[PDB]
Amino acid sequence: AKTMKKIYVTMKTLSPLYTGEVRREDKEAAQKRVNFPVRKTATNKVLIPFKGALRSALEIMLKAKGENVCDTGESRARPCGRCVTCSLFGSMGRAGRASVDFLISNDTKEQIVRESTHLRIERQTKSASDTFKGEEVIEGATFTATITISNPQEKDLSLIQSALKFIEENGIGGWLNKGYGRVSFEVKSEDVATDRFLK
Amino acid sequence: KTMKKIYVTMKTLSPLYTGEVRREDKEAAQKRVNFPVRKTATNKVLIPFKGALRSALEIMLKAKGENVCDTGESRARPCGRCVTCSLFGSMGRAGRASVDFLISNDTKEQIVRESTHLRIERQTKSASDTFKGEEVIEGATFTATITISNPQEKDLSLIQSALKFIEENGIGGWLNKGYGRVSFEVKSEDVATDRFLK
Amino acid sequence: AKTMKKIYVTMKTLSPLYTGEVRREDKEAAQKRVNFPVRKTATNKVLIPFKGALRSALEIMLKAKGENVCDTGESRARPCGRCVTCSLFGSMGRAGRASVDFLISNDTKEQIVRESTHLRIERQTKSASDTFKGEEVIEGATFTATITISNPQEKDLSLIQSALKFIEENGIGGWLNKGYGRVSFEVKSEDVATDRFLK
Amino acid sequence: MIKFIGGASKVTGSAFLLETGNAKILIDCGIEQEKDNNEIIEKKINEIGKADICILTHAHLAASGLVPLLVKKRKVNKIISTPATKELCRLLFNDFQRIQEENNDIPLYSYDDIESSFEIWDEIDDRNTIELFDTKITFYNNSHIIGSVSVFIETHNGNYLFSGDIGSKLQQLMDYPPDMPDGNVDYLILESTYRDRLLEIAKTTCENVLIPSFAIGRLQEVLYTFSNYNFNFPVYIDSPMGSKVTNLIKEYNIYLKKKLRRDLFNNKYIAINTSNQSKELSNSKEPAVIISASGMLEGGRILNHLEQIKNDENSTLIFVGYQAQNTRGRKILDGERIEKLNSFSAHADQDELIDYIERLKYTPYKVFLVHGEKEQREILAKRIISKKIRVELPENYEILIEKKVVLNINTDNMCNFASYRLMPFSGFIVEKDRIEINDKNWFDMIWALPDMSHDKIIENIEYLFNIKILSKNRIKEFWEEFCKGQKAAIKYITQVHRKNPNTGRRNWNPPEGDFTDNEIEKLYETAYNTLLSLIKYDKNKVYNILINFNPKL
Amino acid sequence: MIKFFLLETAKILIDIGKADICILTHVNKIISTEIDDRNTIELTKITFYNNSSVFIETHNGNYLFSGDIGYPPDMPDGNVDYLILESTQDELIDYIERLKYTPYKVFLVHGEKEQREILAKRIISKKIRVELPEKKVVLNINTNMCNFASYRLMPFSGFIVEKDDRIEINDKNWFDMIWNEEYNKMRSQIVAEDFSTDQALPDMSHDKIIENIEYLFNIKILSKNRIKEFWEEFCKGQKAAIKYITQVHRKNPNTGRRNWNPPEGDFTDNEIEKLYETAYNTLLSLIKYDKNKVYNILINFNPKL
Amino acid sequence: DMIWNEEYNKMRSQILPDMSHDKIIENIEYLFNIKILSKNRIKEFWEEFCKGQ
RNA sequence: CAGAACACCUAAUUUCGAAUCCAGCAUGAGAAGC
Ligand SMILES: [Zn+2]
Ligand SMILES: [Zn+2]
Ligand SMILES: [Zn+2]
Ligand SMILES: [Zn+2]
Repeated sequence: AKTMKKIYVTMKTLSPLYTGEVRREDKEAAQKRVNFPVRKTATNKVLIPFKGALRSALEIMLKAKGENVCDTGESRARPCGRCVTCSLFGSMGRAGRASVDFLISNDTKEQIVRESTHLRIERQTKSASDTFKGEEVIEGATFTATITISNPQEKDLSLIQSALKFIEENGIGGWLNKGYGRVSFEVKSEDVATDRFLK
Repeated sequence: KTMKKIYVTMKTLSPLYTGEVRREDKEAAQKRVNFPVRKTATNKVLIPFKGALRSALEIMLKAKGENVCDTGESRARPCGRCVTCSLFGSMGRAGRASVDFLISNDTKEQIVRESTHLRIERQTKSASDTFKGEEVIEGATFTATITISNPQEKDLSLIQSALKFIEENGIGGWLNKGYGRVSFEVKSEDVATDRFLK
Repeated sequence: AKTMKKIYVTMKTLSPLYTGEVRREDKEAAQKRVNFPVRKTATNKVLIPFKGALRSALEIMLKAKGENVCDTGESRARPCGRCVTCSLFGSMGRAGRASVDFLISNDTKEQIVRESTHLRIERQTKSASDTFKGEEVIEGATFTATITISNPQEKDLSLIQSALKFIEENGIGGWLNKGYGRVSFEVKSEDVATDRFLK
Repeated sequence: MIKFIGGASKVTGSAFLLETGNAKILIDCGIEQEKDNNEIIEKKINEIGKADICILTHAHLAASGLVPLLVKKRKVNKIISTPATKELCRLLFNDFQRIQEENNDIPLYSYDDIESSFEIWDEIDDRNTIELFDTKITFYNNSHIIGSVSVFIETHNGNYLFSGDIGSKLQQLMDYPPDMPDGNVDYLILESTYRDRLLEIAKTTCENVLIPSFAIGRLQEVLYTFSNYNFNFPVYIDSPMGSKVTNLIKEYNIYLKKKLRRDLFNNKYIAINTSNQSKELSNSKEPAVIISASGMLEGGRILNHLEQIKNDENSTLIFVGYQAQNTRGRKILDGERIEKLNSFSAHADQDELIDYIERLKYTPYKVFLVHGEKEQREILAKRIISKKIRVELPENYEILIEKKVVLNINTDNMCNFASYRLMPFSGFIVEKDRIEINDKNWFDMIWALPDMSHDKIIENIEYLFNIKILSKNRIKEFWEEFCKGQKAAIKYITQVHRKNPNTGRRNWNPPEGDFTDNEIEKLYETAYNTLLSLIKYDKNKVYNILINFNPKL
Repeated sequence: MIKFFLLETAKILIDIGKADICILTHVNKIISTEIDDRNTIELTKITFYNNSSVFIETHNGNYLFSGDIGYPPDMPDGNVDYLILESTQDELIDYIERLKYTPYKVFLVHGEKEQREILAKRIISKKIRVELPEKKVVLNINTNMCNFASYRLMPFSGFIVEKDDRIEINDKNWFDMIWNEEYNKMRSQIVAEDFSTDQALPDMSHDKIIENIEYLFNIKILSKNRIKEFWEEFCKGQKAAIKYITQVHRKNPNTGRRNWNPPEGDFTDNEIEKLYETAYNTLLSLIKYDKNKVYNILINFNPKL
Repeated sequence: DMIWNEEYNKMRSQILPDMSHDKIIENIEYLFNIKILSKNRIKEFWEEFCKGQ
């Protein structure tokens, strides 16, 4: 269309944050120092996957509401192409309107990422059975992303904001059960013209 | 589909010590205190909560005569069939009860002091060793919002039983010396998981 | 185990009691006025370290009887892990089964904590040389503690009672040489199940 | 490729940003006080931008005053100096923040900021080359204060020597000749310029003083001057932070002059600890010499004694330091006994800077004069021009020096295995001042610490590891202090082995066994001598020794 | 830079191709004494000085070619960055010393080895560096040093690799990594009995194979990529198809999943397992037939193969 | 490698138990069933074996 | 050529930093001008 929706998303981290490293060379280079590296850029920043978290949040809440929304989290499941999340994030037939970025941090790894030590306390004897060192992202670290909706509808900002409140409720990535990833979001959207750069 | 929110509030009654885990904050702080306390970058106090809850329920349900796994043993694989694996997690399935860190309501300078502890010879009655450690004062208030995704009827009762066991034993470290004797206040509510949808 | 031991300990002090304040900020807020500040809580109650006094008492008695107990009072001494004090109070790998709570005072600071002025006379001239304004707990003060034994044995309650009969004889806290800390203990034991809060 | 961020008078912010493409290396990020400007300082730190490393020369506020402010806007990744500079910066930042809270000026940074500066604060001593973002960084002593260094950064586009502040001949606790790079220096960033009298007026006041010093360098040199000349009357240190700096230079005596690396101040220096002893020594009418650091009589402890000393017609006031504008010390020195000593000057004169440039191996391409007063910088720049060297003053303010790497071997005999043009070669990476690879035919054209054998070191460390005196934590900490450098590890091992005279305890882990004291002390001396003999070895050899006992580091 | 003289920035020649030659004593244009001494020319400000010297002030660097020196010479009074000096001894010294703003690097040229070495040592003792002359950029990816015979030396034997833009220097770790990668690529090229003699199978009729394959083609279990890889593994023999269908039908003991695509429908777990073993038995009966018969079976569902 | 270390000590100078193949595969199968020898363990042993004995 | 604020004595040391699962599918293979 002639308009596009830009949602600038700013994350402030409230709890410790972990998202594990996925590059095999970087992870294997970090296993000689930490047992759980943070997913990190080659420009020494931190990136978090964001499209899957928003899609999982919206699918859980819209399945709870009773809408006809598919579950693309099941093993090799195919999206049907008629859901609202299928229109937003994508389907096998057509791509999604929302173009979610990675959550690149505003700070370099030496300023927000710290190396911590977790243990396994035995139930009797209260001793350290196992001990592992993992990397984490500190509290107060700021991340930025831009969600880009190509064909905006009236319910695109509301569902993205509801999914962001669900991500604030449950956590963004990594060890969500132990208390990691509890964050907060600021949203500054703007409907920009598609022919803006031409001039 | 519903979800369960368990807002717990800790009041500290005997001084609390949870050691700092971050290696940078440790080696920055091991020139002033020998035992740093666990601290945020926003200068709040961090306590792990999932492991203590799981340990309390595992010890008590093992004592009751239930078929629960012991995940405290070294490299122990959780069974995936017991109550504790349903609540806190197993290797195939994640746990329903997402348990948050105990964020203090106050800053380090308002609840955290620097104590000096001793080690005294039994024959000489003289202070042989001396060290300093950070501790959390009494009356400090911590909070957590325990979130259960697929709730059953007994999960809140198990969480309250585990919290009573933490009040019995203690949270954090140095539990045998008397540290970490705390009290909990519980506010429970069932919330629809579609409630942020507008 | 299926069984734990509760030892409720009530301490009635008979002499004035002193245990020095340990927190650096609460000492710098005190040493303008009280140069020997009492170990006090932030909930204005008197705190006494109770573990360690029991361990020193039982180490002295068990070395006197002739048991193979290691002494943990020497500089950086490592507990052995085989003697009964290592099983009760703690070893360097296996934790202590007897978790010993602090001696909290039931009454608040303004009703037990008092300021005293101790001296140092020149002896032969009989004239006051040094004057220092310490702080101490009055007599008749009642303190409470709860000793919890996780895996109880038969020689557990008797050893704790013997250690309290030692602590009654030589005192608890500080300045035991000049006559401070002489106390008496009332012990109420109760063997409680480990699964009493579940249902 | 170097920007002088406020490098004219060093007030309201000063910095040397050597951007080398892959690294924004920063030198001398400090503040000079003159005694509303804080907003212009804030704009200048936000004008600095992201700096990959905040190299620090010395521990004065001129070079080290804005480091937690760069941490505050989170512009610095790593902060490196010497360990003496690191702990003196701890004392400086704590005292400066206390002064900001006391004067009710809006605090520039915070106490937590100071701490989080020490989260990322790495440290190395002199002659320890580190390879950071293809820049080789080395530290050299420049004799200013303890732990003060000149920085030698070799980038691919040239060698830069940030000299910092240079010491004089009158500095007694350090070596006079400032250490220099042994290689080529392309650009030299030099900071321009700005004893018996003290003793004899101490006679004419005592037998018939008050000394305002500076806590870093100046007070300790007055104390050492009084330590060498034992007269008759006593000396008192009525200064808290001066006493802590004195104790740290006693701890960091391995970073000092070689003669003083063997106590140091040979006792007889009664230091006042609390303010009641200060009021006692102020009201003490005995003839005694009171050295203490407030600076320029404006705030500190000195002012407890000022009134007593001022009205006294027998006393005297010995200005051994410069008095800056609008200070009480300047107001008592000008006149609005009074003696001023000019020999106690940490900063070098102009002729020592000419000596500093002349004993470089090569004449530098361009001498960048940066700080100091204007007219002294002008006359110094004229005397650099008389020595035929280029000058760039910061008011007035270009070849390209590429360190190329040449193969110098045959490349015709090359093959393919994995779509790579690889060829095996055995040669020699000769390193001129143009890294050169050269074949073996070229090589044929060319062709304090004790001492123990390698097997004795192996057996002694194995014995003391089984005896639990040496530990994995001990080996890890010793390896960290040794990767810092040799002298830091010497200080660490001396600090562990030193017996506390009040308690009789050494910081070594106690031995496990049935050893009697004498055997315990002989094992401690064995550990001392073994790890000093390990200190004498090479770094890779120390790593291969220590990796057997502690598998990690 | 200067190549041994061609000095680009252009390619001006001082005493080859595309040049402005400036001859000395003692192309597109030839510049000599027309312009006399003390006068400047442009091309890079060029000024000639009498010898008894070409001075190019460029954007980066002010170059001085001296020529042969015999008698007091004539030198510029500005700023010199490079000083190209002939050597074939004290006359060159003061010619250097009496010039203001002494150059960054001097260059010795047109002489033997011994005289150039003696003059070079005399100039290092004057604290001016020398260069003694006799393309893809080269990158050391190495990491210990030595000090034998006053050279900083490293004993290293390694590999040189040549790409289109750079030449890198690598050690044995890179060669081990690429050797392991190529060994993994070489061993993943063969299976032991591909394209070999035709090799314990269930048997089923052709019409039942048609019915089962059509039913597992309607729902998405047997798909076009599944038939494609099945035909490709059938082309390399019977045992290869056996191994492929055993790999696809293999239920992992840790996760309880197989490599079949899940069916599109509302089937429960037991029926999905029945469809999975139906696909396994149907394709096992399909490996029995001849190649043309299986091609006629599978062309009706995957027209490519 | 025996060549390379050769020059790596030369140029620098100038300046096991027995098990049957049936027993090994039987033991590896048994330890894989009780998860002592995991996939992670076999992979890391393979990368360490590729770097030399 | 810069920060500066009743008494002690001590504020050290050690151990763990590992283990395991998974790495699969599916769809498109054609048109048109010269
Ligand atoms: Zn769908
Ligand atoms: Zn279980
Ligand atoms: Zn023992
Ligand atoms: Zn200075």
